[PDB]
Amino acid sequence: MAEKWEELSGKNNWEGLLNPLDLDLRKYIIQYGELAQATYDTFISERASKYAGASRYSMENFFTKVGLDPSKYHVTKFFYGTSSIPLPDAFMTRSLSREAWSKESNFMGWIAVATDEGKVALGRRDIVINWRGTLQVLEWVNDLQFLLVPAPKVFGHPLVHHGFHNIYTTENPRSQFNKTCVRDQVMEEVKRLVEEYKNEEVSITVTGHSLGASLATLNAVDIAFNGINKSSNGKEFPVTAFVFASPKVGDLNFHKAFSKLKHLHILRIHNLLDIVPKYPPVGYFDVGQELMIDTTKSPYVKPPGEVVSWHLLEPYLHGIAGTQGIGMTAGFKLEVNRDISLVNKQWMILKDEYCIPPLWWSEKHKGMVQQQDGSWLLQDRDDYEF
Amino acid sequence: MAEKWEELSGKNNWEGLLNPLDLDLRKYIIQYGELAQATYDTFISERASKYAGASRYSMENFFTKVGLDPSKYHVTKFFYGTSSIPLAFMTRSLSREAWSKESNFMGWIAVATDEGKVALGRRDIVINWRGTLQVLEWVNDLQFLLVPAPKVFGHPLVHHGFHNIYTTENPRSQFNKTCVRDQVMEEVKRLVEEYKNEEVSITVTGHSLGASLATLNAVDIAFNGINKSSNGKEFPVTAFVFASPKVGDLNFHKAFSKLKHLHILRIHNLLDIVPKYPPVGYFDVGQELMIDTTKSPYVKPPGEVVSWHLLEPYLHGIAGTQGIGMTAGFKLEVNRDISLVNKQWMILKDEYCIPPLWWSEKHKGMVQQQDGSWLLQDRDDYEF
Repeated sequence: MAEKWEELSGKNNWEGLLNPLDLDLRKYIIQYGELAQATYDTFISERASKYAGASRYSMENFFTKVGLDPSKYHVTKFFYGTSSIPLPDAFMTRSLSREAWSKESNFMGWIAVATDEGKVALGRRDIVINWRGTLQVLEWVNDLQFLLVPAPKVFGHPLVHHGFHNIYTTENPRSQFNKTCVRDQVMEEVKRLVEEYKNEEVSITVTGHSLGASLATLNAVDIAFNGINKSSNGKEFPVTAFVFASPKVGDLNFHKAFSKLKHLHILRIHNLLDIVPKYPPVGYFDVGQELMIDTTKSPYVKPPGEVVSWHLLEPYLHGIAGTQGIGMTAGFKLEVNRDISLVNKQWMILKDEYCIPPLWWSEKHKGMVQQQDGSWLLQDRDDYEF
Repeated sequence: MAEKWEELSGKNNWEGLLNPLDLDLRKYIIQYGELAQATYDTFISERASKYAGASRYSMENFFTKVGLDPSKYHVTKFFYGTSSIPLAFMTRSLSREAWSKESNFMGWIAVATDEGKVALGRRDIVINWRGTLQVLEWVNDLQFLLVPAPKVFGHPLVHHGFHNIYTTENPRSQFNKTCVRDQVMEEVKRLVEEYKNEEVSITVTGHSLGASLATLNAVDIAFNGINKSSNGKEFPVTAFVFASPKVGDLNFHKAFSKLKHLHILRIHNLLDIVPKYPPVGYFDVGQELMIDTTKSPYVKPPGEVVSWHLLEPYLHGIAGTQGIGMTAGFKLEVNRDISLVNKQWMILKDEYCIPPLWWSEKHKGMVQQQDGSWLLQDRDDYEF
C-alpha cells in the first residue's frame, strides 16, 4: 500500500482499479475523504459564534479533535478566503457578534504534511491540501450563476466558473486575513514544504468535497500548470486530487489544459442521485477520472432520502466503503470496517434501528460553558493565534 | 428571605406579594423553577439512547451537572412511573437492550443541605415532577375523562390520563412494581421522620404535565397526612407549578379548599394555551401569578405555542415581569442569564448570539473508542 502509493495516487489514472473497485484503493480514497471531512468537523457554522466561519480547533489539537490519527500528518497552515461579487449567502458564514473575528474572510481549509512515522505508512512525504465546501445544497446549486471568465492568476484560453474563481483569487488590502488571495496562501505554503522536503520523495495531494471539490480541482490544475510542484533543485513532484461530489469547474479549454499536465491526475467520486455533479448545466466539462457509487443501495441508510443526504461526504465515504457497482444487481456490502455512525455527524441518514442520534457532531452544550457567576458564555474555539 | 420563608411559601396565600411582584418572592419562584427545570435537563429524550426515558445524571452528580448549586440541596431519590392506557408522554427506547420497556424517570426528591437550611430558613424537602417539552402533540388530542382517585381520596373527580400515570402499578416491571405515587410518598415519609425534630417544609414543583402531577401530588400529601410526623407535627406543603393544565373538577377544588396546610402558586403565561386544558369541566386550584413573556425585548417575536410554554421562558418572564398591563413593559429585576431560554428551543433574538437548543452533551453522547469507532454512552454509571 505504501509500496503501491504511486499507482494508488493515479500513476496510471486508476485503470483497472475501479471496476471492480480495488480494496487498497477503497481504503486510499476513504482516508483522503477523512482529511476532507475534517474541514467540515472543525468549521464553525453557528452564526452566533464570534468565531463563525473560522476553525474551532487549533493546528496542534487538530487531528485528535476531529477524531483521526494524530501520528500520521501534522497540520502546518490554515488558509482563508474572501469574495467580491454577489454570492449565495451560504458560501461565506458571517458572525452576528460585534466582537467578530473577521467580517470578510472564512476558513477555507488546511494544509498538512506527513510525519516521519506517517511517511513510512504512506510511502513518501505526502503534502495534503484540503479545501472546505459547504453542507448546503438547496441554497446554492439551483441559484448560483455560472458565467465563464478567464483566470489570469492561473493560466496567464481556459475559461472558468466565475463564482469559484472569485473566491479563489480575491484580495483585500483592508482585510485582516486576506491581503493575499486564498490561492497564494496555499501556494506559498506548498512552495515552502516542497522546498523543505526537496531531498526526499514528495507527493502533493488535494482533497475537496462539493464547492471544495471545485476549488480543489482548480487548485490542483493551478499547482501543476505553474510548476509549484517543482522544487528549486529540479524535481517534479506528482500532483493528485481526490474530489467528492464535484461540480464542474471550467470549459473545453480548461479540460484541454488539464489534459496536457502529465504530472496531474484527478479522481472524482460521483453518487448516482446527487444533483450537485450536474452543475453547471451547460458549457462546462469534467476533468479527470470518475468513480460512480450509489448510496441508495445501502441497507443502513433511511429510504428514500433527499438531495442533502445523497450529497454529504460521510455518506459518500460510507458508500465507497460498501460499493459493489451501480448496476441493477450490484448490491452493497462493507469491505472495510468503517463505522456507520459517522454518517449521522451532520444529518439524519441512518435507520432508527441503528440507534445513532442525528447531527451528532457537536461540541458540549454547543460551545456554552458556565462561569463562576453561574451564567453561561459561548466559548467555542481553542486558544490559538490566526 | 430566610426569615420570611413562610410568607414566601404561601402562609398568607401570597396576598400583597404578587402585584406588584415582591422582589424576594420573584427570586423565590425562580429558585424553585430551576429545580423543576433540572427534570428536563437530566432527561434523555433521544430514543436512540439505550437509556431513553431515564436520567442521564446520577443523584451524586445531579446539581453540579444540571448547572445549579450543589451545596444547597442533595438528591435522595429518583422516582419512576408507568401507564396502562393509551396516551409522546412516555419516551420509548429504540435499543434492543433498553433499560426499561415500561417506565420513565418522572422526577427527583432532594432535601435541604445543612448549609442549605441556613439559606432556606428551614429543612425543606423538595419533590420535582417532570413535564414535557411538547405541546401540540397532546394539548389538542388528549382525552380528559373525569375519574375518581381512590388511592388519593378513598367525591373529587380527576383527570383520567394524569391519574393513570400517577397510580398505575405493574408486577413484572423492574421499576414500577409500586406506582409513582407510592414511590414519592415513601421517600417523603422517611424524610419527615428523619428530620421530625427540625423545622420542615415540603415543596412540590412542576411544569406542564409535571405541574398537574405536582398539583395532584401536593393535594395527596396534605389530604392523607403524609406531612405529619410521628412526633405530632404538621409540616406545611407548598406547590410552585408552572404552565399548569387543570387537574380536577369542583369537588377536587372543594377538597383543596379544606386543606389549610397546603398552598399552591401557579405561574401562568398569557399566550400559553396549555393552562386552558382541559377545555370544560375542570377547575384551577391555588393562587395564580400572570406573566406575559412576549413583553420581553429579548425573545424573537412573536413566538409560537412552544415558545410561550417552555419553563426557561417562564423563568425569564418572572425575572423581568412588571405586570401584563398594556403599558407595563419588561425589565429584568434579577440578573438571570438570558441564554437559558435557548436551552431547549430557539427563542432569543439573533443579536444576542446564543445558539439554539444548546443544552446538549458532547457529540450528543457519542464517545470514540480506542479503535476509532464511536459508541453512544450518554449516561452516568449508577445503579437504578
